[PDB]
Amino acid sequence: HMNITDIREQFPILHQQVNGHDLVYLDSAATSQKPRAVIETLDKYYNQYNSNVHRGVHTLGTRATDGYEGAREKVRKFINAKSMAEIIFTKGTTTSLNMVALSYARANLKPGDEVVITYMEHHANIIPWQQAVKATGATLKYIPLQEDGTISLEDVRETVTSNTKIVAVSHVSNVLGTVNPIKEMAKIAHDNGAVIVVDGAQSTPHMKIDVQDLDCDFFALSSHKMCGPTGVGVLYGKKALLENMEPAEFGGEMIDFVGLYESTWKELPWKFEAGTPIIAGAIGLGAAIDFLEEIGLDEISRHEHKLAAYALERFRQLDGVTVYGPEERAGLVTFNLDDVHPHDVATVLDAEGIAVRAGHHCAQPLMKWLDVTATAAASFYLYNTEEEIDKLVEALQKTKEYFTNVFVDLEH
Amino acid sequence: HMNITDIREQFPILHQQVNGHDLVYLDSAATSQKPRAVIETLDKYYNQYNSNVHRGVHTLGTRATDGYEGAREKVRKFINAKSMAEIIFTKGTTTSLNMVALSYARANLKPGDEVVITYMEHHANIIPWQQAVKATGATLKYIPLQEDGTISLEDVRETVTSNTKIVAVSHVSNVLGTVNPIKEMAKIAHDNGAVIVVDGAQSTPHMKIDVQDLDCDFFALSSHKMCGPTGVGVLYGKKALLENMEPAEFGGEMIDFVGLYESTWKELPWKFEAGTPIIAGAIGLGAAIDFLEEIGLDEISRHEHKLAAYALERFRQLDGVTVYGPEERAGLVTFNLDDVHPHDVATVLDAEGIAVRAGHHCAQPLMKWLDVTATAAASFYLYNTEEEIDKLVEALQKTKEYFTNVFVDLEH
Ligand SMILES: Cc1ncc(COP(=O)(O)O)c(CN)c1O
Ligand SMILES: Cc1ncc(COP(=O)(O)O)c(CN)c1O
Repeated sequence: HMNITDIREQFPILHQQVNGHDLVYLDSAATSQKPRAVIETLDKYYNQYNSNVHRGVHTLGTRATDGYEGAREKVRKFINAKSMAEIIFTKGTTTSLNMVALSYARANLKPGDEVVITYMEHHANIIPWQQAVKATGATLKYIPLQEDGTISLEDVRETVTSNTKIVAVSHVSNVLGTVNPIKEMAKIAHDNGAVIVVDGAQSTPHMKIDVQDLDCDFFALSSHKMCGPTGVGVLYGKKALLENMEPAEFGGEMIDFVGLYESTWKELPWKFEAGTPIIAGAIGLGAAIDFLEEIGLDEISRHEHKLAAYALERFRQLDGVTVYGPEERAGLVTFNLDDVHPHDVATVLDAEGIAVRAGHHCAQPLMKWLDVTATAAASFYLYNTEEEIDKLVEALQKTKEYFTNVFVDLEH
Repeated sequence: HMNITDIREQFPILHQQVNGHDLVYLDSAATSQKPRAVIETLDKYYNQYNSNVHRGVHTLGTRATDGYEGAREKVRKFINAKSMAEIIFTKGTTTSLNMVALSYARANLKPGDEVVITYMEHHANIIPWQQAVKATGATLKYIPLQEDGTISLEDVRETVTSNTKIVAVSHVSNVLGTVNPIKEMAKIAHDNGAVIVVDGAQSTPHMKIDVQDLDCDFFALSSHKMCGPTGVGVLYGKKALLENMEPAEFGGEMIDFVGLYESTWKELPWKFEAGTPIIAGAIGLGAAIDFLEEIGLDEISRHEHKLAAYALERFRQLDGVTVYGPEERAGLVTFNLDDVHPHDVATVLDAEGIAVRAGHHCAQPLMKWLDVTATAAASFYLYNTEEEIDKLVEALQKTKEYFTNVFVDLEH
């Protein structure tokens, strides 16, 4: 029940040519495009009510504050948190995950404790844990993957022990398209006395998030992936855990009393927001949320399911293409052409107007698991169409034809 | 030689009324306004070439990358650094100062080492040092102020000893208007074997920065104070120091190899930029720099000197007003009306259209030093005029008249 033509009309950037062809943007997992509602929200902020926030002593100051804290409430309702105290604005999912690793992990890990992650994790959800286990002499472990790149709950029960303090796992893999059984993993973590930390950078833009239903302890997302400004994200954490964490960063705005040598902190959420905050970006993230909610996340999810089933079908009609990951998936396809390096694939597609990704996708352990150096990836969003998937598979067909010809021509 | 009318024409936000009066924005030390060149830079980015950066595999990706790294070069030239490797984009001065406290201070401080700051420092340049000395068992010391809120170099030579590892000091105080003798303090620090860390949040918008001439080891600034987007700042550090610091944050983008348990880092500057970066914000900061450079920082500085000398004169014509700090100053005046709380002052000014600040200005140790709870502050920028300073002092006169009347009327 969504109109794709009307949705595409709201995204100015879509209406242009690259190299003579109509742009075909299939790289939303790398970053999403913004509708006018979001860009005009930033314009209006800078044109009319920019001022510093949380003073409320002059009119613009009050309007800026109302917009910024108003956006916090919009985030709270968007992921179904209980309280704005549980919503911290950060620079992005990466920073959010680093805050947990710093303030939670490095304060609660002793030799013998385990942090458990998975082989499919983006680097954002790997490196902070490597550093934290190293600083504390704890142990890092990995939940194995099944043959189709999904996670077995039995493997989770086996990897997670009563020494596990943290489970950290992706909601949705940007590479495999896997949707992980987050809710069941939260119960397992909790049964062993662990917290679960969810990397929700790739789920939040594309499907309904309910932190009450997932019962996740921490949940991280990035504005830039969900039609919102760059430079902003959210750390959600259960209020009782956030209350016992020390700040990751220190400065003005996040203090209550400052003496010469000692300071006390503001209450949540401001405790974790040091310094002048990301005012225009958070307000534009609020606009992005109003925009996605007015279309409906279920509708968005339904659209992407239809794009992904269509793409999987049309890829299986191509000879000499491998697709990675399961059948039931988020709106993306990572793949390789036999004998064409994915970098060349992406380069040739760009000559056809088509924007994809090639490389390790910040998942180098997953690439080794897949037994490859690199792959190509197309990812979908609410502005993409089946016609665009046709152009993609038609271009892959011609790419295959072209590279096979060059080779035969170079058989001189 | 700058035209203020033509400069004001470029700032849409200035042209409105608040409470029936023309807006008089005198709160640029809290945050600056943006010209069209900056707002349209963000529009054009989101309307035409938003994409993820540092892949350069498709056309928009390449344009986004060229804009983002192009902005890095603009920052480098703007502060006269030697290399883009010395320019890290961060969330703001606060984050920048926290990075030094985390990666430099907490790795190089042992019991017996001193970190030396001053009583005039913003919280951003206090709390990170409090935490770092506490984590390492080092010692925090404070350079005293003279009676006019300036720093004596003799006091610096006395506070800084051969156990001092870090001197951290404001370039320009947001409260006193003091311009600190940064260059001479760098020599003293260096003679004792210390590094100097400069908080340049309040200097960078308003006067020419030359990190070669200052010989500062680290220098921090915020976009939002200098006509640029919120949410972005810079950490400059001498390349040889940055090369020996570990990252403050870990994740994708800032790695080279990721194994299961160990990782290696990118070269500078990317080593310190974890995760998708502040793409649109950094590009708009580049626009802000082109805009300020086209007016000329010396011209901006000259204008503010004339506003500040005018304001100091016209304040001294008011009865029962105290102004804090020295005669030679940056473009701002912090003050109190005898017997009117600064909060009431700022509230009454807003009813006249006039936007100032009241409170501790994130300098609680300085407020105790001044022997007050709070003050009011007006701050100037390149769009402000002497007519606006007249309205301010006329309004302070009427505020004084009004509060004195209420009191006499309440002498019933
Ligand atoms: C002197 C000074 N130092 C530090 C800061 C903190 O900068 P930010 O809030 O942009 O991180 C400010 C901000 N008004 C400042 O004026
Ligand atoms: C699954 C996943 N996790 C983490 C990240 C890192 O997010 P950011 O770069 O926005 O910090 C991404 C970003 N593409 C992602 O897709």
